[PDB]
Order: sequence, then C-alpha cells, then structure tokens
Amino acid sequence: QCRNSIQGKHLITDELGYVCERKDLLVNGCCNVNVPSTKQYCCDGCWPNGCCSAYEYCVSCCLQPHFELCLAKCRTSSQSVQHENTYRDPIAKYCYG
Amino acid sequence: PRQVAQTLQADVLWQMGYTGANVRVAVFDTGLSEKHPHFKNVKERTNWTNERTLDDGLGHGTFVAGVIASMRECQGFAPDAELHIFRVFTNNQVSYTSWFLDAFNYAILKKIDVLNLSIGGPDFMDHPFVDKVWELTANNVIMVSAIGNDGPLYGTLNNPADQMDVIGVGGIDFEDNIARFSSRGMTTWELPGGYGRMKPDIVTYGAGVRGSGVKGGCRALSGTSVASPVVAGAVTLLVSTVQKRELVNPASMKQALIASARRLPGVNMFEQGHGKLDLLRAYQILNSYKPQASLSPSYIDLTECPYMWPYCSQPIYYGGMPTVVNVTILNGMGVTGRIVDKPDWQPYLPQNGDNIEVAFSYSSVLWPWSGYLAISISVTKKAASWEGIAQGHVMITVASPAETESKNGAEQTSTVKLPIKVKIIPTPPRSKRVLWDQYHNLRYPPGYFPRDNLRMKNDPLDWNGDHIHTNFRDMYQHLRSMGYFVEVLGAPFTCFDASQYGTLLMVDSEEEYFPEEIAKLRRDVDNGLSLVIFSDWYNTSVMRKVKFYDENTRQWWMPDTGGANIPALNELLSVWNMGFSDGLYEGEFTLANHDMYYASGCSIAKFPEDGVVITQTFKDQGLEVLKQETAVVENVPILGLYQIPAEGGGRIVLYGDSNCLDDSHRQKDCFWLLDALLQYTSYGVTPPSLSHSGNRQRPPSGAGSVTPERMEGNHLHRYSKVLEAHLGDPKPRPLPACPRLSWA
Ligand SMILES: *[C@@H]1O[C@H](CO)[C@@H](O[C@@H]2O[C@H](CO)[C@@H](O[C@@H]3O[C@H](CO)[C@@H](O)[C@H](O)[C@@H]3O)[C@H](O)[C@H]2NC(C)=O)[C@H](O)[C@H]1NC(C)=O
Ligand SMILES: CCN(CC)Cc1ccc(C(=O)N(CCc2ccccc2OC)[C@@H]2CCNC2)cc1
Ligand SMILES: [Ca+2]
Repeated sequence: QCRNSIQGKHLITDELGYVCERKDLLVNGCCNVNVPSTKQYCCDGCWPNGCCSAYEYCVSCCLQPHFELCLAKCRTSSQSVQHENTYRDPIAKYCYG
Repeated sequence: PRQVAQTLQADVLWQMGYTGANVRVAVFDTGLSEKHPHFKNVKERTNWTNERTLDDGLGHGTFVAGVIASMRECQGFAPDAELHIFRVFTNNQVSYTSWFLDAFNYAILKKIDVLNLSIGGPDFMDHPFVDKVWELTANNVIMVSAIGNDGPLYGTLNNPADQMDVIGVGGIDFEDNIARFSSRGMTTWELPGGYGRMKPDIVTYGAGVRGSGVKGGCRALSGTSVASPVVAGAVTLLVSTVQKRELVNPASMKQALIASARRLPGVNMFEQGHGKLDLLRAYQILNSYKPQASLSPSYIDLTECPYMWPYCSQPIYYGGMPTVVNVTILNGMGVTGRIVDKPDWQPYLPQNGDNIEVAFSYSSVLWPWSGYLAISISVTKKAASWEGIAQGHVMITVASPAETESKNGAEQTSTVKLPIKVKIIPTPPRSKRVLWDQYHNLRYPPGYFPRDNLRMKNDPLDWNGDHIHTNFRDMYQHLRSMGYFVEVLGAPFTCFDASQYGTLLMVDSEEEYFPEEIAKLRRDVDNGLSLVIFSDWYNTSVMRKVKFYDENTRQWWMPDTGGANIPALNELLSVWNMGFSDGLYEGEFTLANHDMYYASGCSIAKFPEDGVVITQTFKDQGLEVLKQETAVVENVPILGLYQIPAEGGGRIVLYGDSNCLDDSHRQKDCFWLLDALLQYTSYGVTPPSLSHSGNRQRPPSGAGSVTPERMEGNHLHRYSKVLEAHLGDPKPRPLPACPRLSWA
C-alpha cells in the first residue's frame, strides 16, 4: 500500500517515485506501472534552479535515486511569495532544491 | 443566563455519548492561555506572528476556542476535541498572508479535521492564499469561516468564506432575525460577465453569545465571527457522531448542514443561504448518508418569494437579457469529479416548457469536492406575446473514481434533478426598459480604486461591486416599484440591441472605452437611445493625497483612478461636445423643495447651449483635502439635460455624483430625481421641477477650462479589461468577441 500525494488535481505521486494520472492509480495507493502513463522519477516541468511547475513532478524529482520530507518541502511556503500576495515565480512555484 | 450549546440541543447528542473525541480542531485566532481552566486536550500551541508570545492578549482566541470546546461555565459543543491553537493574529487582529501560508502547511502536516477562521478578508485575488485553501480542503480539512460584519449592505462578503469549498456562516439574533452587521449578497468574482453564487451557506446565532474569558468566567460578544465557531463546534460534534469516518469530507459535511437548515420566514436566500443551522437534524442526515452529488440551490423558482429575490423582482420576457443562476456542485464521492456528458434540459410541454431555452457551462473537473453549474435561461420567440408559467427540470450526472471497497474499479455515479419554474410576460415597451452598465466597472480586490465619499475615512476602497443587487439594491427596488424593467450589461457596448432598451444607465464608471464602443454608442443614441451618466470625483492632486500605506502587503498604494474615470467618459462624451471637470464638491442643497446632499461629485465642465443646466452652491472639498482650508463655490453646474437635435434622437442626462443612489453610507436618497430623469428620457417630458427652478443658468461653454488628464505612470492598465499592459501610454486591446451560449 503505497503512500501518495492525496491532493493532486490531475496527477498523483507515489512513494516509490512515479507520477500517474488519477485514472491509472490503483486502489492500493500505488501507481499502475504496467500503464505507460506512469513515469518514474519524472522531473518534467522542472528548471535547473530546482523549481517545478507541478507539485507531483516536484515530489517525484525529490525522490530521484524521504517521502514526508519531500511532500512538505515541495509545497508553496512563505518563501515562494513576494509582498505577501504574489508568487515570486508563478510558473515554477514548487521547489525541491 | 443563555447557553448557546443548549439552545441548539447539543446536550441531546452528549447523552448519546458523542463529545468530539479524537477530532483534531484547529483555531486560527489570537491564541490561548497556557493553563486555561476551561480546556482539555489542548495538544499544541504554536505562534506564526512576529510577536513573541503564545498567550491571548485580546481574548478573542479564548472566546472562540471556548465556544468550540469549553467544559466549564458557558459550555462548548465538543469538550473532548483535540484542540490545536495556531496564533496567526496579533492583539489588534493584524495578520499577513505569509503567516497563513506557513500555518496552513503545518495543519496539513498535523492532519487536522476541522479548521475555523473567524476573521476573513475582502481580497479573493490573493492567489497564494486561495490556492492553499484548495490544497488544504483537498487534504480533507473541513473549513468554517465568517462571511463578515459589514451589513446590512449587500456585496459585503469575505474570503475564504465565499469559496465553494468553505462553509460560510452568517449571524442571526436570538429572535431569529438577521443581525444587522452580517454580510449579505451574492459573490462578485464572476462579474461583470457572469453572476455570483449564493452566500452565506447557513446562518446561526451571532448576537450576545456567551463564551470563555481570558482568565476565567464568561462574557458576551456579537458578530459573525461569533457565529462561525458555533458551526465549528457543531461540525466537530457531528464528525464524532459518524460511525464510518470515511464518509466525512468537506462536501458531505456541507451537504448535511445545507439539507437540515430551517428557512427564516420573510428573508431572501442571499441573506440566510439555506436557513438557520439545525444541529439535531444534521446528525440524522449524516446517520443515513450515501456519497452523492448535490446542487446549491437545489431548485430554481423565479416566481415565488421573497426567498428567491432578486429573481422574483421581475419576470422574464422575449428579448430580455439571459437569466443566469450559478449553481454550486458539492461532490461527496471524491476530491476529483467529472460531469459525464452535457446536462439535459427537459421541458414539460403540458406546462409550456418549450417557451424556454436553457444553456449550460460547467467545470471541466470538479475539484476539490466541489464545482459549478451555471444555467442561462431565455424565452423563445413563440412566447413574445404570452403570459404564464414555464416549467421543466435539468439532469446532471457526476462521476468520480472507484471507491476503495469496490474491487470492480468502476466509476461512482450520481444523478441530480434541478427543477426550473419561470414567469413569462410580454416584452415591455422600450420606454419601460432600462439597461444597467456593469462591464465598465473596476473594483478592489484586483487593484486599488478609491472610495466615492472622501469623508468616509473608515472605508478607503470601492469593493461592493456596483451592482443593482449589491449596493444599488434600494435604487433597483424603487425603479421596479415605478414600473421599470432593469437589465444588466455584462459585455462591451457592441453586444446589445439598443432598440430593445429606452435608457442606458452608466453610474460611476471606471473602465476605459473601446473606440468601437464609442462609435456604436453614438449611432444607437442617434437612433433614439438615451444616456444617463452619474459620475463621481476625479482629481490627480487629491488622488496623490488619498495615497495610504497598505500594511498587509508592506507597500505604498497609489490610486489607479479617482471616483470615476473622468478622462474616459470625456472621450465618450466628446462626440456630443460634453465633458466633466476635475473639481471636488460637497455640501447640502435643495431642488424642487427636496433636501439633497452632494457627496464628492465633480461638475459639468462643458455642455451644449441648448441644454437645461441647473447649478448650485457647494463647499470646495478639494481645497480641504489638499490644504485643509475652507471655501464656498457659487453656481456649480451639477445637473444637465439635453435632447439630440436629430429627429427621433435620444437624450443625454448628466449628474456629477454617484452617491445619492448608493447604499454604502447613504445620507439622503435622490430617487425622486432618478424617477423624474427617467420620465424625461423615456418620454421626452421635461418636468416643471427642473425647468421652472430658479437654479437654472446658461450652460457652461468650457472656455479656459483645463481638461482632466490621466495620472502620470498610473498602473490602471494592469487590471483594465480594455488596455494592454504596456507599462506606459497604454492602448486599447482588440475588441473582444461578444459572448455566446450553447443552448440545449
Ligand atoms: C460561476 O462561478 C464560478 C466560480 O464561482 C466561475 O468559474 C470560473 O470560470 C472561469 C471561466 O469563466 C474559469 O476560468 C478558467 O481559466 C482558465 C484560463 O486559462 C481555463 O482553465 C478555462 O478556460 C477557464 O476560463 C475559472 O477557473 C472558474 N473558477 C472555478 C473556481 O472553477 C464561473 O465562471 C461562473 N459562471 C458564470 C456563468 O458566471
Ligand atoms: C483595510 C482592509 N483591507 C484592505 C486593505 C485589509 C485586508 C484585510 C484582509 C485581506 C485578505 O483578504 N487576506 C490577508 C490575510 C488577513 C489579514 C487580516 C485579517 C484576515 C486575513 O485573512 C484571513 C487574505 C488573502 C485572501 N483572503 C484572506 C486583505 C486586505
Ligand atoms: Ca464603479
């Protein structure tokens, strides 16, 4: 029974390091590896500065060969906003670096 | 003395053995004392403010927590709740978004169940905050917040209580009358193009409820921030009653309260939502609940009211603007949902359903636990001369991933009806039809737009939406009482048929005007359409004085524009050789034996000679703001009538102040004047009051008057719908296409 990123709107990241669409997620909490939609340690949407455009990609890249630490870290925090009410980089708000 | 918990019969649930056990409740307030005698199971206290203390200096976090989980004296709903106290407010109730963002993550880390936010803010364009609430609610946190304490004005809702996924709580009194302070109205995210959802969700007692004191005892407080924790206590208590905890999510919890509320008699649904909370009945609904989708409101009836106001205020007819009801979907089956196919409109031919055509827009994916279904209703041609009732229902289907217990892996499914009932009447004559301009309104939150009456220091923003159902509600009701059918224009001037409407009413406009719009409007007026323009103050010098420091963002804010965008109106009004001045005026005056009050309006700089201009004496408010000196100005042109020389042409009425029809802080109402001016525009009848008056004077010629100018480096383009963000000398975008609907 894999732990997973519960909140994903379209995607889910499993504690094994895969990113999968909701439709392909198993009822055991793991991503279905047998389906091509499941990708391993997918750092897509991530820039060299360690920031990513999607939460699940951030979590997956954080587990590149720690789950709670990656889950908490990738979230937007006070360090991701400027003047309290604007993102510093709206396109890459999630950062694992 | 009173006990709110007993008034809602919470002790009946206590006798059943339910007391809030193992429910993790987070109170986001001014903190709590270290060893307060009234509380058990206070598992943590943390501080997210810059102040170095976890104690409750103000006592608001103590009152809120006690209403939820107090066990002594004035008792609470959930004595055994696992309280979590996160101090995010100062002793004077100041807070910042970064504090909330950091605290919200910690609440996710600690897997809290019920979160209470007693103090909200008008801003909803703060995307970092709004996204975190969605991320929070996506992690199964039931959020409860107050709608605000700025009533009885409409359009005064607060965020995040105005979100679809949050339970927004209002305030009634112990006689079940709506508390005067409680915020009311529809949401305003969707304006001008759309329509707002129904808020508040439910109301509860918020007048003189007694709760814990800082060191002990009990004390009284009033507000919707008092009404919110009453629901958080009920929500915490109800969550403990559920045998199968998995059924509890933000959608299902909200559905229970919605369906168990009691409807206050004589009050509309934008004041009470679904009604007053009923704790016992809500418990019964959860006891027999099945994961299902539901709609708020559950049915459409534009005929029977006062519950369904404004929709009952006037019937529909052929050629009228579409009637839109933004209906909320709550999906208790999953965080992510979907609408299987197009919703189905099913008219009842036995009851004239075919006289209606219904259109639908909806969310791509319902997330988190909620979404919307906007229904647009219009009358077909066959009913243009018909009077009666048209009926039918709408069917939607929601699907969500497979539940854990289902080994089959099939999608969950729920089907919901939505009855529709409408009153149709023959299309009224043009003279009786008034079009209301909403497209050219700009408002906070998006950007800084100053107040209209500069004496109202306490409210420095224009944020109520400027709608005939929010802060022009009293104007709207009087016009209906006079027989005028008022309709709203949510798209540029290039998107309405002038031949349908006798008068176009522009009140306190801030937006720039497309060149195509000006040309189109000129032709419509030449063909018998009338313009009534109520304006407000504008001055580049006064604006630089109205500048104030915004503490919540830590940055100085300059007015994007004045009360009204006088330069933009002048570019529109040039085609008839008319314009406005950049003067400031206030003071009392009399017209036709009626007392009047000029709030901060401007004056008519230029007017055609053939027109009727009545002029008055006023105090120079511009000098006071700039230099605190006093002066009186005689013969100020504030009202101007005109008739287009072309045969069958329209009329233009100019009035320099918008505040006599606004409810925000009304001192005197100028509805008698609006009625007389609509009589002139709708029938050409010049009243004796505005023609025999001794206040008449030769219309100003505009010789030597300095034209108002746009402020240097103003950032209005960042938020304008017309202007490109060129960072300097902004220019209009291409004219956007008119909106279209896909009728079923
Ligand atoms: C009813 O109210 C809801 C919210 O209360 C409104 O939903 C919002 O609708 C807009 C479009 O009108 C959505 O914007 C979307 O943005 C991006 C643009 O790149 C794209 O995903 C879509 O094409 C769409 O334009 C917005 O996300 C949506 N908000 C929510 C929270 O779902 C709705 O418009 C209102 N309907 C009416 C008829 O007033
Ligand atoms: C003078 C009146 N205001 C206009 C300048 C100040 C103001 C107040 C609130 C917001 C405002 O909304 N938030 C700021 C956080 C906040 C501060 C204080 C109280 C409640 C809060 O939220 C829970 C957030 C952003 C989105 N929703 C809430 C913004 C501005
Ligand atoms: Ca306005």
